[PDB]
Amino acid sequence: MFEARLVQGSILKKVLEALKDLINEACWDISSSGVNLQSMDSSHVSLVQLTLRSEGFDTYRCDRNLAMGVNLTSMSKILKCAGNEDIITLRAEDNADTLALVFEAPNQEKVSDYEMKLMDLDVEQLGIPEQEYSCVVKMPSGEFARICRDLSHIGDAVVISCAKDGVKFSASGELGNGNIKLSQTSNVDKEEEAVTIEMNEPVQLTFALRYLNFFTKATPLSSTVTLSMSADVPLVVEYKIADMGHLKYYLAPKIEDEEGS
Amino acid sequence: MFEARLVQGSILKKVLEALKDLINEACWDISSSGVNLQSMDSSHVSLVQLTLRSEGFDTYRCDRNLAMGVNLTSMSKILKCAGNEDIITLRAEDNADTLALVFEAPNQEKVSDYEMKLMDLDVEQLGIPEQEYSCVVKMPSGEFARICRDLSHIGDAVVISCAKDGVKFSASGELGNGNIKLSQTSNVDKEEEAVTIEMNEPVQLTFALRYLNFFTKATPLSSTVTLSMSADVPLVVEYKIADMGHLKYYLAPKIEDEEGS
Amino acid sequence: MFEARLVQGSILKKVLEALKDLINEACWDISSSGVNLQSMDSSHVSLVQLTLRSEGFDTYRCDRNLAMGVNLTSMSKILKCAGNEDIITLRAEDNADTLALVFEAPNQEKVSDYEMKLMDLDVEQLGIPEQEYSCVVKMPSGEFARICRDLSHIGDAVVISCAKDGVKFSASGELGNGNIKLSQTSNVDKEEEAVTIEMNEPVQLTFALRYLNFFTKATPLSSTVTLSMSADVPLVVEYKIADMGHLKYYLAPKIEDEEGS
DNA sequence: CGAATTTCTAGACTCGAGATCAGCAGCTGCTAGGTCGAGTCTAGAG
DNA sequence: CTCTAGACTCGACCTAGCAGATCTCGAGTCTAGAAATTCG
Repeated sequence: MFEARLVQGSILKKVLEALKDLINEACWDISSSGVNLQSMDSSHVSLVQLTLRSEGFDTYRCDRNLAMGVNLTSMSKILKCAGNEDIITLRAEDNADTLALVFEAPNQEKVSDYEMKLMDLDVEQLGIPEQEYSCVVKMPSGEFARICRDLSHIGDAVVISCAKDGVKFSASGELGNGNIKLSQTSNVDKEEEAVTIEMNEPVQLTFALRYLNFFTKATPLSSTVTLSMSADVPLVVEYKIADMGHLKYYLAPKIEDEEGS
Repeated sequence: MFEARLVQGSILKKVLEALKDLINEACWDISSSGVNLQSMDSSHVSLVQLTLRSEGFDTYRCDRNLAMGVNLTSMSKILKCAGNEDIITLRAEDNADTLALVFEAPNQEKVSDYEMKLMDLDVEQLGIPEQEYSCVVKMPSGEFARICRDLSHIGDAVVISCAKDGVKFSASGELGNGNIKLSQTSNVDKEEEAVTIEMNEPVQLTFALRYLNFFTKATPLSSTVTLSMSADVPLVVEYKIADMGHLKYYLAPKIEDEEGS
Repeated sequence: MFEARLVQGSILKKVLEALKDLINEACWDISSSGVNLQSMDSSHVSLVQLTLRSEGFDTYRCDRNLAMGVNLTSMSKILKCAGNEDIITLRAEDNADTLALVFEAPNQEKVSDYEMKLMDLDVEQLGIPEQEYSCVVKMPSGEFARICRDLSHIGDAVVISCAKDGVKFSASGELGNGNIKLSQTSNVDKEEEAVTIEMNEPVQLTFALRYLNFFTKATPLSSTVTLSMSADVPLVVEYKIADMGHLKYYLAPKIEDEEGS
């Protein structure tokens, strides 16, 4: 039997907002120790993983692990209506093909009741292999969002250069080219200002800007975003949702020969 | 000869903002007791009644009771150019020639003025009957607006029942079914953020959500709003215009088709 | 080599988004006195002249005076990426046809470097016959912007007949007519609201308000319009660039003989 | 600092013009119109 | 009186569509979402 009580409904609001456009349908896996979400893009290049644990949840109970197939557009539409301060009372009736959602109120005089129809999908599991990443960078989410948004205007692809003098983003296009660079900040002890960089070997890659723009939408979830990559491996973008879990992104680097044509 | 000083022109601004998207023509019955307006919708489904009291205006005088037909869409278009805190002394000539507007400024430093023509139209008078209603509910207007706007995401008809503990706002859209119940609380000392119902006999009806969304456009007029309905009786929505008067909204319930057969 | 270091990049941003919708290519003149710009419009109706005195720059140097051709729409887009409080370092080097732009964070933590390509153009000298003016007014920019925007609703031709007691911004249209009148007041302690007018000869003309809508975009630069007007002379409105200089705007009044057919 | 307000922007919708297409008739000769190059008139200087 | 250079005229010369249905496309309009602003 599945029940779930959450205090900060804004967390679910932000999660569904971030996941709304990149993915439309997903297999909502549920465990007895937490919630796991892993699906894939229609264009089949980007991979998303979610790790909503159970301890952070106010009330968690799952007798048997299930797997719900649910339209993410419907979840976003429903969840946006509820306010950003209510109480989430997620509950799934066993084999009922329906997920029950209940919204309370801080003053406890108005409650919400919504029912929506599950959609049966094909469960596809892809065990992600782990490996070291040469360049590891953590830096404030807002600056990253602004950087990606600005570089969107100029061109279409970005050349990350994890140079030891500070990361130097670079773009190009028929309207000229630009390159924004930062510096390793050590004096400021504030985490919301850290530009901490981990260096193993200089690297250089390339990624489509539109997918990075899509990825940056999860900014309200947290202030700090971590980057990691290495030679010819998919990009790692990490978001930390307080303590109930972490949200990750995976983007496959472009090929240099794609610039030739 | 007609004159009417309106110190709070914003009230009439919002009034025309509300009525604009429903009925495009109206014959304005003017009397020494005040200004009257009654017009029935284009689709012949809903009726709109408006009442203005003479004593509310700072200055108001009507030698002979008047009636003019005038477009409201252009009226609203020119009103949208007015400031939110202007002073209006709406005046019209004794001869049925045109319409005069006396736009002003709070600092008495600049004055605007517009001229509009009038078109004679049929004075189609329909006898409104006066009957009591089994169920009458008062409830904060913002909550009603939010409820209707949210339910618009689901379907086109909402089942409503004046329940023992409150109301039964619910709709069954193709995507799913959602229920919203309002706890009938009267222990609240301040009546503005409170709900109250007279319960006479159980009722159950349904309406059109698009028409409700159009109905709720007048939300900033007042904090409260009164609903009234009975068996096969058209639904009554009343908006209190501060001390100017009341705005009344009419909608017959959706006829229950013999879809069961 | 040409260098320009404007501390208040907001100024350049504002002038650029003001001119973006009127000129697609304009020659740029530099001088030890300062930068100059004069460019007649695309539709061959209005003229735009801009003064950029070098004394206003925190740092300026120009060995020899060149004439560069620069697009503007691309400049508007590229400068949109600039922040609101950054230090522009506009620089063109030697005979290279590339324009260098450098943005620095106020906290000097995010160093943005850009690049623009210029193209050669015809440098056409166009004489401006200076003369005296009959209807010359000084009046707050926001009021003029609001008036023109509101009158855009009424129609497409205004007729100012500058009044002995103020102005006569009257206009008409198929819907009707509207004559906003502003009383001339000089009993203002501060100069931010004065509407002082010099009146010597009667005057009245006609102009197109689409050009006026393009015309008023420069509102954020200052707050004191210095509109001047005289017998059958092209219309002139000037905005003061804080203390650096001025931006003059030129449009010939529409000939009423062309309204015969 | 949070929320309401206002403003802006971008995407969906509609309309008018331009292009394309599947089929026909059985014809290409005529009409409008634009260009262009050469003949020729005329004014000023020798 | 005659030679010569520029503008006007005339003749020559060329050339594009031939008929309806069907998309297609580009420009204009509206609205909803976003973002900036401001005030208590």
